[PDB]
Amino acid sequence: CNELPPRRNTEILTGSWSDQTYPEGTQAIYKCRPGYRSLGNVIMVCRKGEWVALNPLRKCQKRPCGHPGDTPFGTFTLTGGNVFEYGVKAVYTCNEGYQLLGEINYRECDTDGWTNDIPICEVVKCLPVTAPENGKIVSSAMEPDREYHFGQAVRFVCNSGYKIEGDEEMHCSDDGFWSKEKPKCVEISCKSPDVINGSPISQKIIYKENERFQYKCNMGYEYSERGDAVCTESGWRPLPSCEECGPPPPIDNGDITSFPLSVYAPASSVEYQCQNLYQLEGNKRITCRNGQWSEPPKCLHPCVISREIMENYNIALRWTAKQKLYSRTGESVEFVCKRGYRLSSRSHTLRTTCWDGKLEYPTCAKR
Amino acid sequence: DEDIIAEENIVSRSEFPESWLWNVEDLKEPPKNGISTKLMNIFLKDSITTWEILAVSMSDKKGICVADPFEVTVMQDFFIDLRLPYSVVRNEQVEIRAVLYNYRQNQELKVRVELLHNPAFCSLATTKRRHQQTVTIPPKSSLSVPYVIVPLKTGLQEVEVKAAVYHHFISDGVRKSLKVVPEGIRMNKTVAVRTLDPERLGREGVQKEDIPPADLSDQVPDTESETRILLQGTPVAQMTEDAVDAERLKHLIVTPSGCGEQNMIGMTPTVIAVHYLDETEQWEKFGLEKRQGALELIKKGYTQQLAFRQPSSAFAAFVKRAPSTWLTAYVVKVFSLAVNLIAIDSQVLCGAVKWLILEKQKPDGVFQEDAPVIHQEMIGGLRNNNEKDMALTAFVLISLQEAKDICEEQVNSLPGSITKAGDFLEANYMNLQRSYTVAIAGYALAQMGRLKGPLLNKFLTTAKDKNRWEDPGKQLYNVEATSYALLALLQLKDFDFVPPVVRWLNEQRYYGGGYGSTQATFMVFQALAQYQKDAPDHQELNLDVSLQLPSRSSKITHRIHWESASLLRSEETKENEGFTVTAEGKGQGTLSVVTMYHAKAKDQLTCNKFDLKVTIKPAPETEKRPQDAKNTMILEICTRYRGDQDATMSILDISMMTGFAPDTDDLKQLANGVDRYISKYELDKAFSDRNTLIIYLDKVSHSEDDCLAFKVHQYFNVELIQPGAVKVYAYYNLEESCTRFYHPEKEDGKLNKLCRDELCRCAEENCFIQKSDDKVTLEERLDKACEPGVDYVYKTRLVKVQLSNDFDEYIMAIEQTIKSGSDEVQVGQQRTFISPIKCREALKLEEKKHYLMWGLSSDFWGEKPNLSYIIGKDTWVEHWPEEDECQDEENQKQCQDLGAFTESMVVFGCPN
Amino acid sequence: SPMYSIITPNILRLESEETMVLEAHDAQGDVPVTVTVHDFPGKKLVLSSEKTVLTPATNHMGNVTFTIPANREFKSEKGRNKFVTVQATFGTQVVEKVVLVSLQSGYLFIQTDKTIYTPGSTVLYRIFTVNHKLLPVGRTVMVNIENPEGIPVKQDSLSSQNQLGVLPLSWDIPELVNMGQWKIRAYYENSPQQVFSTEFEVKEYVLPSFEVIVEPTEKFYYIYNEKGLEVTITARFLYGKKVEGTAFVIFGIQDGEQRISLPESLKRIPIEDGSGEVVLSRKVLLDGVQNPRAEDLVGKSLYVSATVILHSGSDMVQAERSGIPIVTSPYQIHFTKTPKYFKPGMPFDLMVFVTNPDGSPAYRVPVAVQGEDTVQSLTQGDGVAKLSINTHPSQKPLSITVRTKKQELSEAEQATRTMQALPYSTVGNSNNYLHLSVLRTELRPGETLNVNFLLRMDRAHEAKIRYYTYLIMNKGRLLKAGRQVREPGQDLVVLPLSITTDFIPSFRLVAYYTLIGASGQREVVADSVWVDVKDSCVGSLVVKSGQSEDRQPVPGQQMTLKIEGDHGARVVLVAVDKGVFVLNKKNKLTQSKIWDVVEKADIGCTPGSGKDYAGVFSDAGLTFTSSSGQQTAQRAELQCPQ
Ligand SMILES: *[C@@H]1O[C@H](CO)[C@@H](O[C@@H]2O[C@H](CO)[C@@H](O)[C@H](O)[C@H]2NC(C)=O)[C@H](O)[C@H]1NC(C)=O
Repeated sequence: CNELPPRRNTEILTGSWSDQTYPEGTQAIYKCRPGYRSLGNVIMVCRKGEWVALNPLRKCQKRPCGHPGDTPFGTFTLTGGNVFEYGVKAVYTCNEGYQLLGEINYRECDTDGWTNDIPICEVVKCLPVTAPENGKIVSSAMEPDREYHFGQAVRFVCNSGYKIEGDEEMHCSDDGFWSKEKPKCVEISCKSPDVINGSPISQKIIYKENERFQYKCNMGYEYSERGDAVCTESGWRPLPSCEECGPPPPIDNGDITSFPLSVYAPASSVEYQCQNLYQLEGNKRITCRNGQWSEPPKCLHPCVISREIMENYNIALRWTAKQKLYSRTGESVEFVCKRGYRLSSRSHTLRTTCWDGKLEYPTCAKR
Repeated sequence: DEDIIAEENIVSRSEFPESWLWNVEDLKEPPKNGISTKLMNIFLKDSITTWEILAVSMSDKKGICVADPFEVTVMQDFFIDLRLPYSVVRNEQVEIRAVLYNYRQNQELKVRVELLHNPAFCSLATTKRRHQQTVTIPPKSSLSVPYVIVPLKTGLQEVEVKAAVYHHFISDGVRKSLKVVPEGIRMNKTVAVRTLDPERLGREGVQKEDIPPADLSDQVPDTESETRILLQGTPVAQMTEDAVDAERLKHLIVTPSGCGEQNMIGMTPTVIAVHYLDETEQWEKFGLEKRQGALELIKKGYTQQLAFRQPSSAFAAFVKRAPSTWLTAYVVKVFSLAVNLIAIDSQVLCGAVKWLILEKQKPDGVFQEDAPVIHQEMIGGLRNNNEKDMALTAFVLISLQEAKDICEEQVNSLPGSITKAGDFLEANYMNLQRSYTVAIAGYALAQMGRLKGPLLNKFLTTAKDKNRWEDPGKQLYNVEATSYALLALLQLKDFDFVPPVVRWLNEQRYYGGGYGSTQATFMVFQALAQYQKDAPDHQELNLDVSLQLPSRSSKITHRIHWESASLLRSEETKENEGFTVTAEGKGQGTLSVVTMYHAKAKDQLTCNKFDLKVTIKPAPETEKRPQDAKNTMILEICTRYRGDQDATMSILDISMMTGFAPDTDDLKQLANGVDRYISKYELDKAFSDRNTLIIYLDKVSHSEDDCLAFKVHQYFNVELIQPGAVKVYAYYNLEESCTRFYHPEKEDGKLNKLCRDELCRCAEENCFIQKSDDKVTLEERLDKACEPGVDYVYKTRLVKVQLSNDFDEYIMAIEQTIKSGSDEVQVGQQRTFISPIKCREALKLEEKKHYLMWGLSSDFWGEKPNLSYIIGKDTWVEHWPEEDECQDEENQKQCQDLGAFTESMVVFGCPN
Repeated sequence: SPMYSIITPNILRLESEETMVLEAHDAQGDVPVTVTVHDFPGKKLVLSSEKTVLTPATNHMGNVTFTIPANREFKSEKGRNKFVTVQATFGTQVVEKVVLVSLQSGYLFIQTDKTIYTPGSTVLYRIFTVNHKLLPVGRTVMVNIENPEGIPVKQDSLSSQNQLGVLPLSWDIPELVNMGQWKIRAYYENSPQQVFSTEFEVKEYVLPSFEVIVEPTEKFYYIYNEKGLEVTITARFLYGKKVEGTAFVIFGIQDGEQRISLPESLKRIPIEDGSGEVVLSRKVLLDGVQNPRAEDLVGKSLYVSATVILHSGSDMVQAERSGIPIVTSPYQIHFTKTPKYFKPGMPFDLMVFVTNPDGSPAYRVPVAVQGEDTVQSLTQGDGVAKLSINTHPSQKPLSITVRTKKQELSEAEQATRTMQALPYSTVGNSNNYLHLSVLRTELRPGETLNVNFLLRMDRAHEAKIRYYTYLIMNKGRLLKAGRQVREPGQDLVVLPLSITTDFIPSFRLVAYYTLIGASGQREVVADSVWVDVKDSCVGSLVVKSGQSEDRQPVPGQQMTLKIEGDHGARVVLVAVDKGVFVLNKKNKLTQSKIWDVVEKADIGCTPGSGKDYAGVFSDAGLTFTSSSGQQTAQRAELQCPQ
């Protein structure tokens, strides 16, 4: 032959090859280029006037890379082929809820082996959550402010006297953010109920916890089981149901003789009554004149005569009915010195009159 | 090599998962007759077996469906089955088997199999030479290739075997891992068991437990241990007293009838019964349907009581009778406790309250009964004339505070009146004598929070035996009094005094009903119903337990809560340390410190149930040109069962030495009767590729050794002959077995290794550095002995040769220190050079002769008092001619080179 | 004259859609109905409130569908049962009933990737979250990992939302771990009393290279069979090819928990082409036990142990086959499918359930009643035969004895069982009975079953019966309710019931009629029957080859998998080596086990009928309550009675 053996596409030369023309029978050994495999060396031979192939069957095939290996919480797919040969690319993808750590997501079968390392999938994580004001976190699993991961659910429960405001439960969602917003704990409060076929008895509109709401039913309707509602963190339990000038001012030691109502309008009137033995001063009936109530009366204070105070003054009741005696405003009480006592220096009378809770006790200073 | 795939181009199979393909796919394709087909591409693993694929679908409209298993077998024509045990013991010589399978129909295969070298193992495979064998596997057949290895270091180590066939493009590789385990036996010691209770056993609310480090006296050298700190919570149910049985209340359901007083006497048991069964939730045993009628009766009683409501919003036994204070107050009481059951009119309740304040309350503040009730048995403890003012005030006051939340909006004088009543009870509370009055006034004042100081003290000291407020008279008065006191203790939150009171009440077995039970029926069930309400279901558990290890930078904390009290909280530490545990909070727990380690074993580790002796001897006589082959030896195997009786059917698993095969005639003679059996499959196999053998025994004696023997011929020749092995066991248990090795040279078939304590190094490398002294120059000697690796270069004289059964010792005198390293040996001192017996003939070291020896620092073996040298693969050993020998012309080259070597090393040394 | 009646399931479940049927018999015009559900006994909350109108065009029969929210209030002090008050109001009349409540939110199914695991590996498991209709739902589930001792070692609280009812989780097994049966325990957050479990064994092992199957010729051993117990040993590699070797077989007798090995029965046989045979002779069996009376061995079982060794001697596999009953009869008769109450004078139907000693159904087995050779039926594919007898009008207890009449079998080996049925007590001894009969045949979705309503009563009020009210119970909830028009004079009417996929696995049909008869008393007569349906998936899911069958896979080779299932369905997969199953094949998730859990959570407790008309409703999981006062007793048992 009058040349060198042609440089094949998948083979390489091994000899020096410095001469120009080569005699007959010379064997040209072709080495298997990197990333290829064969049973032996592919040998070429020059005869007549061309470089023939002594081993037509022996050929260099693509080198087999091993199984690229599966990573936890992730699958892979093959690119540019269907066999683990030299020149393919195994692209990895993490499962739902798992994010890739690093920047290399492929493995390329090269002449030496699989390029880079097997990718690693980490579970996405949500920011830690703090306990809301006037509330706690009953759920989760221990550890104050530990980073939650995909899936874990969190529940919120307020303390006593507070009700929740917002979504009750949540969970670490797919994008590493919580599924719902952080709620709030507001003091338990209730509005005035709109009772159907009824009218409210009470005056107050805003209610706190465990406060009861009294109501009456319109004519033709009656109470459905219960006759009142209670303010709870969930609302009015049970719910009110009927099935088929302002209030007068308060006075000390007394009330009105009728059930109070909400509005009176001009020309209305109410009567007052004092507690037992208390004495009333003023007009016993008040009247609404031009959106204002007339002057309500007052209850004068009666005097209580205790044996404890009479013993200190060495005095006793003349007509012994106890040990204790009450005297209304204006009533007079007659005392006598105990046996062996005299009217004392700072006394003048044994008969004194009670005036709005003030009674002058006589003293006896022992003769 | 010709016509075979090179070793470096074979990628061994390594993916052998027991389970895989844990994937999720959705069927989104356009349905065809309701079925949507999805073609899914999968990558098979390296295992050669059958996979069972199970499918489960979840549809919005169809639900869950578990498909039938779909089996997919994966196979090859030619493959390696590398049979590895789960674990092996460090430094113990074991044999593994690689079984080569050829499943081609009509093509035999010439195969070359190689065991890759691994520094963590000891085998004939080294870094320098390979371990190959060329076998022929007939079609539709298999062949077993034994490899003998010795695990050197613990942990997850790797075994890799490759194979390639001649004249074909067919290769396979297997790379598996096994666990190497310390020699000792798995042990654990219970270091500490401590009870955690900060509120009970701790100082200032914190409890510190000091844990001592574990004993670890019998710990196997060079083995690790793990100490576990196990925290758990102790949940404690707090013993709520048992509620009164529902059957014992069947009689309290009474139809109310009569007049102003007889109606309330019949209404009392029913109202309080529903109130109790409602709270204790016992309508299940009583009868759910019955509760409806029970309500109608309460309504009935209420409606009938409205008929006696005088226009003054008061109440009396009869419409003409003067209004009674106590009766009106009691109607308020009952009606206030029944608002949660039926429809109670506010005007009725609040009107009665406004009446009592304005008409029967004096200035001082005390209630007066101006018309005593006609039934004096419905008032209970108030009959006892003493301290009527204090008692009646307390009664009426309690009815007011119970109807506060309902009649505080309508009645405006209520708070002031409650306050006035409270003043009188406060002022003359300490001058009480009757236990009953102290009890009823105590609950009237505890509702306001005005029962403190000496008053609270008198309330507590008036209770005889700390569990009952008892006063001479009827027992019903005492039951009422103790009920009031229990309601007061439930108001004062004094749960330390409540259990004794409640227990005494339940022991009375008083279920209400009867002549004059009114007060005693209402009060005892109101107090018990409130007791089951305030009763708190479990003792609070909230433990904060913080560990403190010296080897940890921060603090490991654990929050033991009630909802997760039983969760075992484990924290592991590899160092055997003493540490401090600090617990704080309410509740109880348990701490268990348990340290796992490796303990030396007195008891025999191998051959516990069988004795096995294996001998290999040169066979005598020998004939001429028949037989089977040349070089013949005799294998003798003697076994005895270590039991009380004979062993049953047993197995002899014999692996040949590389190049040997049993004699057919001897096997046919053993197989005939004599309680032995060798299958025809074995007897039919040719002389070639019969390197494994199984002799079946019908029984083996326990009294003495049962011995057999047969001749083995060498058909193949190899430079390195691998030891064969024999493994005896009983058919019913493979674990209780014994394995012995045989090698004609090497006694006890063991490979060459140097062991001390528990660290063994391989000694199956080249005997020394063999080269051809002509090819060696002065530069060659200078370049090698100047390498940084070479630690010592000595001119020595062999003083004495101590021959031993395992390793030969060469006592050398350091004549000259050409280069010194770690060992600071002086001229004149002696050092011992150790070497394997296989090398004794190859070294030919004679006494009174001299040698140039240099070696690595890795060839040291001992401790400074007895520091010895190992003649390894990198140990230069050249004979040094004597001065009279250097005058000769044959030794001229070596003498000139050696003299120059010494001079250059001494004067110039290594350039660097 | 108008009578108002409500029917609601015996037990009401939370977060599940429950139906309530409303009827206004003998009424005219439109009847406004408002149904409210309150808690018991406080009536604190209105759990539901729906409205409807009963018009004559709908025969004064309507339904109200409601779902009760799982409030955190319905959680007691633990232990007591929770109840609700169901209150239906028609015009002036109000009818209320107290119904038991179950806390069960639905079902949880756990699937572990394997059945046994080595220390160090990770356990991958999925939790399927459905409701009582097996439809995927989104709720919060609590998971607990538990060691063999019982101590929980890992808690968690996750959500099933946006997961299509499948929740993939994992737990790492430490290297140092306690061997034995571990458990996973999950429960819905709302229902902590219903805890679903799956076990997985932890053990040190290696996968075998072949499988050994020990299968006796018969599934039992006849005590007087002189041949003895003949056993076939089948060994084959995990990749299909057969096994050549030697097998050591040994027999033993098991009595309860006492095992007695038989040393004399040990045999060594050649395994040629993967198969061998070894017989335990009757003589050796009798000599091993120290009792000459062979009759005493009946009731005990046999176990077989076989050890196979390859010719290479590199692998060994031990396998066992236990639980082989020593019996005197090849069959076993069960009355677990036949109602235990009859209607005097009417034909009584029996559902005989014949099984093999191992519990499997027996196909084509002749059964007959003693003294009535004419009443001889044949078992179906499920081993269920139908036997109809004729009852005389009487109050005497009907005692039935069924025997097998398999020809070619002696009378000493024929199986026998004895049952008893009680008379259906009638309202005021009026002798008014109703009898429902159904063609006994494996029923499949997509067919039609003819339900025969047969009436028996005096002619003084037979014309008054103008319609029947029929109800269907499936999966423990009311599936369908309707009317069956009956003309005066007709004794038998036929109901064409269309069977769809919503009836799997079985349903109860309970029908009743009401009238004013005899002494002007309001009377209700009822009757129920249980019908089995072919257990299967609602849809379908098949996995097959997505390539040419001739092509065998190769280690590492890409392959195509053809998956054909329901449109839109999310399918979860797993590939497991069959070697794993050779060591442990328990707790494997199948479809038969799903329907097993469903059928075990049923609120019905009887095959059919009851002692009275109230017993019929209660035993079929229903509560009836009329305005006139005829109502069923309360139910305070979540679980059926013994
Ligand atoms: C480690 O601690 C355990 C405590 O759980 C000890 O108990 C052993 O465990 C086996 C269970 O296989 C029990 O039957 C015995 O109580 C113990 N067996 C032995 C051989 O001691 C034991 O000290 C350690 N566990 C093991 C498996 O050795």
